[PDB]
Amino acid sequence: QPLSKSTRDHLQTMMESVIMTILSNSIKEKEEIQYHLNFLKKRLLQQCETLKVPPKKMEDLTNVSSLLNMERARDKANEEGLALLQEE
Amino acid sequence: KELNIVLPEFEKTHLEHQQRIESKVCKAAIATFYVNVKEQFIKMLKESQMLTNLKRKNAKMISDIE
Amino acid sequence: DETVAEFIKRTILKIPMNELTTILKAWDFLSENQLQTVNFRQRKESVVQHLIHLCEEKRASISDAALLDIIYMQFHQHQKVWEVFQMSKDLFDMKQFKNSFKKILQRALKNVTVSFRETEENAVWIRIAWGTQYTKPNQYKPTYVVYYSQTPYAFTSSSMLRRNTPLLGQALTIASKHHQIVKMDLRSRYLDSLKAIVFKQYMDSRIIHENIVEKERVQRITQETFGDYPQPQLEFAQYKLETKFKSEPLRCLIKFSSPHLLEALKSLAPAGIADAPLSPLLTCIPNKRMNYFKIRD
Amino acid sequence: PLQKRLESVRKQSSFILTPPRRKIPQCSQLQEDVDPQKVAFLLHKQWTLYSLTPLYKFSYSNLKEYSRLLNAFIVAEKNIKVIFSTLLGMKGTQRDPEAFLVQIVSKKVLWTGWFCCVFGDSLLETVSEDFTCLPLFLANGAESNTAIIGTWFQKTFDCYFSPLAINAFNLSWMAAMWTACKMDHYVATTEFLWSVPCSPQSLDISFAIHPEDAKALWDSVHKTPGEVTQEEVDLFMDCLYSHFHRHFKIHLSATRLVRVSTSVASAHTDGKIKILCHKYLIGVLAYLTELAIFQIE
DNA sequence: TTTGGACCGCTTTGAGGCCTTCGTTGGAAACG
DNA sequence: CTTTCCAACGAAGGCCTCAAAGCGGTCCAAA
Repeated sequence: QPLSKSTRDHLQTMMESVIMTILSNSIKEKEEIQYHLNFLKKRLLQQCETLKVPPKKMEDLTNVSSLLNMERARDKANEEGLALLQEE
Repeated sequence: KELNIVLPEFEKTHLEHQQRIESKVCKAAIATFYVNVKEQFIKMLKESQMLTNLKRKNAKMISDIE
Repeated sequence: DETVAEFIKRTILKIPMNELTTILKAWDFLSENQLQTVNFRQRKESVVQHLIHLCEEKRASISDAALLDIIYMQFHQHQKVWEVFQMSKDLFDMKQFKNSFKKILQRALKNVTVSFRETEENAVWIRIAWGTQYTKPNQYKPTYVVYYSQTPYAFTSSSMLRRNTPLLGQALTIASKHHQIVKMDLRSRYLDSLKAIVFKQYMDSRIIHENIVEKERVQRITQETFGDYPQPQLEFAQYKLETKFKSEPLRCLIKFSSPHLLEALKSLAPAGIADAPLSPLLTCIPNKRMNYFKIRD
Repeated sequence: PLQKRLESVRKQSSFILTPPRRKIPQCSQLQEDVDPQKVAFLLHKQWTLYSLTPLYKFSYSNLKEYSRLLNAFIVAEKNIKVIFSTLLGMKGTQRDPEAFLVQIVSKKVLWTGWFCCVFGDSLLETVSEDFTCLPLFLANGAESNTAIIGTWFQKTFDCYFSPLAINAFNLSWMAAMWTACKMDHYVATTEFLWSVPCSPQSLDISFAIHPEDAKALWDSVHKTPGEVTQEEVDLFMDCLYSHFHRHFKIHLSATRLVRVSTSVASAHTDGKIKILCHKYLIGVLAYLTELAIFQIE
């Protein structure tokens, strides 16, 4: 299975951001380096679109961390309740 | 997962880009870029790892509380 | 809260607009002036939006919404199926009973949405919304339990109670200060008829008819078995039988469905369909206070 | 021509001949041309029966023309499409014409129509070459769509659908017919439904028998192997009535049979058919195919 | 000829049938 | 000994129909 479209768009956004950042500190040789970096970005986009992965669900990159925190809290609450139950 | 496959591709692409480029300042910038993105990618891989670990643990304590 | 707002909206949508005013007269959570600010002749969307505005002007909570749902249930009391629980083995007080029941249900897992509403004839109606250890109790799958003070019987609507039945039973029996609690196999939808049954609170001389003795005997037997009083409105019956053929026992399973039972059964003998004395399996439905039957030879 | 001998044959058709015995269907797997997915969609679904006069100038080639004509009629009546398909392997004989399906798909199928004829040759023996004889129609979907399709067919092919009815005699015969059928997996206990005749809605007796007990009783009252006879059906009904009267002293015989369900299929008087097992499916059609002829003649 | 009244029209809508989905023990199958 | 899934199927939420009544148009009685 090809790469998930959400992952492709996320990766493309990160490549755009990093290319803007690496262009910010470049003063001279702007046009040639930006053309080369654009070619690099498009070849990477083609490679990642063509790339194949086994059918494993992989959720959005940004939100997962937050989920973990909530999940952690859930377990804590569960543990607390468990303790209370055992106490009873 | 998907990242487990795209990171090796990113490593090989970074290697070939570093090999082809000749400017020292551009080499340093590309190296810093690679370090940052590799750190973020391995961080989110770890985050997904404890994500599935926390899912399994949640199921276990669900059975326990039941 | 938006959850209570949409809950109230759904309950209002369940309420027919022809009696919404009565609901307010039974709800009384909102001031009468707020009621006057809303006309009921206008559109349904308009009236529900105005009611949302009124409840948002005040502080919307879960207790008032649950009370509204309870009173809607009271006015309808026809949309759910009821089962009857019996307690067995003398001082009562509303406040401590409520406190004990609330404490037990909070101790159940961690929380539950419990609401009380006293009604005439000592009919305490309790709305219970269940929730697990890691989720807020759901308001879309509620249950209702009706308790009568100092009485050995209680009523329950079983829509999703099959998930955790013993919990409710043990909570009810510990709150009622009663030891043994059992479920009799009696299930029906007309709740008022259940109330009645559980408490036992219910010319052209040229023609020369022949066999008139048979007609007068069958009508007399039917009248003595049933009676002049209107029979309780019961709607479903089912017998599970396993008896020897005598003609390896045959296992039979019958279901009687009728919008008005005990009346077609009352008319079977006059219509000549069944014998003059009906079998005890049909003549003791109000007597034995039994709905599901198992009989063997 | 055909009209004269047709007059003679329906003149000979009088209620004087004895009802012929019927051969019990045997376990028959689905035919090679029969697509398992198509029948699986057909089976485990509810169908309404319709009797049809033979089609006038019906061709199986111009199916797309029929589909577009129905679509045009529907849009004239008013995101939906009409699909015509040809289904192989469910004709009783080579004389019986090919069967086909019509579907309404919302661009999720909502309305399905099946035209078929199995072992139906008497109509085919009294018809000219121009006509196509598929007097059996099965409908599944909204009644409005069925009425629209019927109107189109009436305008086009000069025919009507008549709602086929099943009496108590035929329903008891078919009940005995499928209880004679051998089912490896008893996945549905047999069940009969009755209705007492009364202007107000009254009790509706439902009587269920365990499949093992039913099969044992059948084999007890089974005399001719591989064949069902009127005496077998009558003794089956008599045994059931005697059992019911021994249980309850109620003469079930004075009640109208309205629905009969068994492990393989279920039938209702109004014209409802439910099919579960493919092994006898084809034979099922043949039997009900005779009823269409009996309604045409 | 003008104005009010009552007819029939129309749309709105409330309730029942019904299909489908949710929940599901209970048994079967794989197994730390 | 334990866990998860298919099954048996029960059940209730939701789709879909129509019978009900209020609002609106129109004809006819009255000024």
